[PDB]
Amino acid sequence: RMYGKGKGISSSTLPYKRKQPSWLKQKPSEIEDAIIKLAKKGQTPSQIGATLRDNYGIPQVKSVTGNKILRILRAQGIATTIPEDLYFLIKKAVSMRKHLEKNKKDKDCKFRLILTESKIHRISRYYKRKKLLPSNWKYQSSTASALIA
Amino acid sequence: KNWVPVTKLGRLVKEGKIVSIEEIYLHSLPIKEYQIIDYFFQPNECSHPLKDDVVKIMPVQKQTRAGQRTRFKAFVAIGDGNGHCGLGVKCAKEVATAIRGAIISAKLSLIPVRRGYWGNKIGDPHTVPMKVSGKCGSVRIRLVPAPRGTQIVGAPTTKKMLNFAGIKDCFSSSCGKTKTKGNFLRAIFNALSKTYGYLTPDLWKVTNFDKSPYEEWSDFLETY
Amino acid sequence: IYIPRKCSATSRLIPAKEHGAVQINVGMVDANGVYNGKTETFAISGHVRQNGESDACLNRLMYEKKLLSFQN
Amino acid sequence: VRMSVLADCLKTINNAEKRGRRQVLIRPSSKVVIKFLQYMQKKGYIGSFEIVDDHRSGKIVVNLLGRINKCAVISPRYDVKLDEIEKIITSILPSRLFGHLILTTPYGIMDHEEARRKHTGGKVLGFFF
Amino acid sequence: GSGKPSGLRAARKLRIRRRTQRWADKSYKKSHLGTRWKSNPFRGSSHAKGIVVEKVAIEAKQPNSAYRKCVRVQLIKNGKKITAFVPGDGCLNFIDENDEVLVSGFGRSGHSVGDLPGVKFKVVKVARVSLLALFKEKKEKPRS
Amino acid sequence: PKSYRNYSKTARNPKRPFEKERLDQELKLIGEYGLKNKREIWRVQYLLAKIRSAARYLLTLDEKSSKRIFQGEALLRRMVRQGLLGENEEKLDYVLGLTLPKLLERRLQTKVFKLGLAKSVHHAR
RNA sequence: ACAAUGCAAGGUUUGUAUUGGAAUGGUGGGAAUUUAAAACCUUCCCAGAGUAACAAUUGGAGGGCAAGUCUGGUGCCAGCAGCCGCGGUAAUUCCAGCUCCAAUAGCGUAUAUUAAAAUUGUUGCAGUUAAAACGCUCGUAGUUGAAUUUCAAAGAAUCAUUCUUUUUAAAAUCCGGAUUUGUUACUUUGAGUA
RNA sequence: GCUUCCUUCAGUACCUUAUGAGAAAUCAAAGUCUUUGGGUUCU
Ligand SMILES: [Mg+2]
Ligand SMILES: [Mg+2]
Ligand SMILES: [Mg+2]
Ligand SMILES: [Mg+2]
Ligand SMILES: [Mg+2]
Ligand SMILES: [Mg+2]
Ligand SMILES: [Mg+2]
Ligand SMILES: [Mg+2]
Ligand SMILES: [Mg+2]
Ligand SMILES: [Mg+2]
Ligand SMILES: [Mg+2]
Ligand SMILES: [Mg+2]
Ligand SMILES: [Mg+2]
Ligand SMILES: [Mg+2]
Ligand SMILES: [Mg+2]
Repeated sequence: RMYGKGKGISSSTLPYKRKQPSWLKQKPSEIEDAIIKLAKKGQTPSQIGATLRDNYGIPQVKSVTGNKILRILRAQGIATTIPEDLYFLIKKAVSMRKHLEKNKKDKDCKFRLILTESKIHRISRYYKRKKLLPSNWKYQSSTASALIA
Repeated sequence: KNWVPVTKLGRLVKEGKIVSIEEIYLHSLPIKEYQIIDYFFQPNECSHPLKDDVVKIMPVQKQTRAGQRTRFKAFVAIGDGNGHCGLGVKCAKEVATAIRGAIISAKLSLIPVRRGYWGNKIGDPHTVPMKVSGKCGSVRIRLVPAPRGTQIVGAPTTKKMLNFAGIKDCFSSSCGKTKTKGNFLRAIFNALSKTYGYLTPDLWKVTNFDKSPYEEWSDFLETY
Repeated sequence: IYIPRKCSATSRLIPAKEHGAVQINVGMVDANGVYNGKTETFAISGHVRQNGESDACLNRLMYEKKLLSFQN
Repeated sequence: VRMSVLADCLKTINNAEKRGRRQVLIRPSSKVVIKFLQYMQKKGYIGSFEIVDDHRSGKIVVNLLGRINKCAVISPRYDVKLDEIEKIITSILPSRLFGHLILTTPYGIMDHEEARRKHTGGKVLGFFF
Repeated sequence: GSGKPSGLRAARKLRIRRRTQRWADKSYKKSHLGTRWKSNPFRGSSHAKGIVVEKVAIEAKQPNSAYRKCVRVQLIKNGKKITAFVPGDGCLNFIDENDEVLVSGFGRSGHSVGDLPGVKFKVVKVARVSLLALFKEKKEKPRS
Repeated sequence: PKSYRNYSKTARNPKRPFEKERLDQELKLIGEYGLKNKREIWRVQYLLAKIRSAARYLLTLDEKSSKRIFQGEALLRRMVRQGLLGENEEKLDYVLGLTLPKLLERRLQTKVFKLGLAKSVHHAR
């Protein structure tokens, strides 16, 4: 684990066969449409994937549709400006900051806030290095709260 | 010189049931009596005799309620000067007695050391075959094989041991306290021992086994 | 030139002062069950004996021959 | 974390040899590692090995002949010129008569002797005895 | 892990640590600090010429019991006062209370030698005649 | 300016000056071949030693490397000329196998002693 | 140096005290030459060793470390001793004499330096307790960074191996044939260096 | 539904055992180290 002393290995591990299984009836177009609908309804990539797995009969959008789900969202144009994980981190940070504002003496929270900030800065940096974030994007503790939306 | 042999191997060796000490080495047998070793290296019959030396007589004190109580550790290296080296230790009250004990110990120890070659094989092996390294206590020594004309580059004690072993040409190292002579000697011995137990591209061959003295002559031992 | 003995299991090859290491000898059968004259042989190094894998090694060796039949 | 897969693999192999295993599961296969293994096989030290393809970094399992004394990586893959080789080999491997010092060389990976024969030295991966 | 970095491009760290650490080596520090030239009577030299100021005794280290015969001399070079032990069975009297003595080290760089407490110097010539020669006596006699 | 007439030490000292065995060996050598010091022995060792070093270096190179064939060959030839090897033992692995006796044999005094002329080594000298 | 006897030891020969003829530099003087002129070098001719006075020293002999528990003197004094130590009336250590040992026309002492030093550690140190893991985490530079992209295949020579030849895709170029295809590190050949 | 037993994850101790280590005390890490180079910070 990047920050704790946590060393767990709980993980999804996908099956050997990566051409979709026989029982999968859904044609790709339908699944794409479903994905789009889910996106519209406010769900994030991971969440969307989960929904697809559970509510509909489909293991992996990658086996049914050549593309992964983020890619298809992008194609359809409903991709977030601000990437999933990063966004989540930002939200968490914001929450922490609110708590701090409320409740000044919380040392552990402060420590954890610092850690989350650091992680954001890593993630943020990575995104900048690609082209998902713009280069003009620092993350600010003052702004942050407004950013998430 | 006659002695009533106790052990089976010894008994066998008493008569001409064994060719060489090589055979006994092969089947990893525990040599108990120094008499066996003597029999294998006599001045008559045999070629190279066992030249010995008292490399160190260190005095060693126990400190009882009434003063000190000195014993003498003797170390001895024993050596064919060609294949077989041995290293004995004995702590005893008198010096001479200790020395005597140590020679017996050395004989018991006596090991075959593989001499090999540097570069390419010409007449008769001379150095160690590969870098062999023993440790005993702090002192760890790394004999490295050398070309022919080199002598034993190494400490006096190491030179002494190596001549006995029958290595002519070598390169010594020595990490650790070499002033502690006994340990150094032990390390050297260990290194020498390692020479057979190394497993070179030479020895990939799976040659079928020889029969041990104990099965090949079991019938002859039933008489006694 | 004494060529030392190769542990039949692990091939480690075993020196003079090993002891420990053993040349176990297995006697053959001739149709009836009676002791045939011949003897099939395995040297086992000291290390394996110390470990306790020796028995396993022996079993494997037997399997490789025909002497016993289960492997593990 | 991983850094040099190959080094780790070699360490594992060495450990296996020490124990006196027979089989050994080298856990992330790598082209380089495979090449190394092949080389080893060629010079007799290793038996068969069944590079098992997952759908990821593969696993190898490798069949051992009880024959390796040590095998190793020498990290910092030092560039090594053809003249500079001899000293390096003296430093490393136990005898001039045997052992092999494996270079990655612009003519694929090969041992020091091979390199000498060719003419090109290159970067030095590892070795065995 | 080793402790040290063994990267291919690591050289800067490797050099730099060594450069800093060298200074922990006592001998190296003695060689390369500038205080050598400052804080040393001979001022980086084998010998030095000093006129004598006082023939003096120095009591030895506790186990041994002697009064070692020293000569407190002033270096002409440096204006430094130093005790220099004089060898010989009876070689204090071979020198005068004011004689141009040529004094060497004792054998241990600065570090003091043997029974003597803090006398780091061995007079080895008086009025240009060799102390050793005088001691032998068959060779020479002190000119004055 | 300084002259350019460069000059060189012919003999290295021992290292360990009161090793018994070595000393005894040296003395024996002196006895046998009528030599004045240990210096002579040292000089001859040095002479031998350079050659040996060269041989070693050559052996580190492979056969049909130009240097090895040329320089090595030259060395061998020189040895032959000197009376160190002769017919049987001219292969570059052999020039390592030279010892001090081999070299001392070819000293003039030794030769003189051999080929009648004088009753002794000392006499010959 | 050599040979005689005398003496010695060894399984007749080596070794070592009397003699005594041979050898020869050195040293002295002439030349020949050398050299700008001399001087040396070498060269020849006269001179020319037996205590071959034509005289080997230097530093050591407790250990480290080769060599004395030899003789007198000193008496925790003087002194020696790089270090450990020696000296308090047997000093194997001082001061001597004798004998021995080493290196020897050299041999000591000092200061510096290299090696010894894997005691600065790239090769190559150590860090529970010996000196040494920052109280802890984050963190910039720094160093380090999973796997993945043409794998392979066949023929001839040699003593399972070595060295060689041939083809297995795509694009541009040339009259179905034939021939170019990321950058740098790295490496190989060169070139050019007093 | 809880409980046990099996296997397995992540903690986390202990016991025997080291042809493993160590100067030893001891250490499943202090092991895979003169058969010395996985990475890296500090001393
Ligand atoms: Mg981290
Ligand atoms: Mg993990
Ligand atoms: Mg001028
Ligand atoms: Mg001595
Ligand atoms: Mg002195
Ligand atoms: Mg006396
Ligand atoms: Mg005396
Ligand atoms: Mg140094
Ligand atoms: Mg060194
Ligand atoms: Mg250290
Ligand atoms: Mg501490
Ligand atoms: Mg800590
Ligand atoms: Mg960084
Ligand atoms: Mg990679
Ligand atoms: Mg290391």
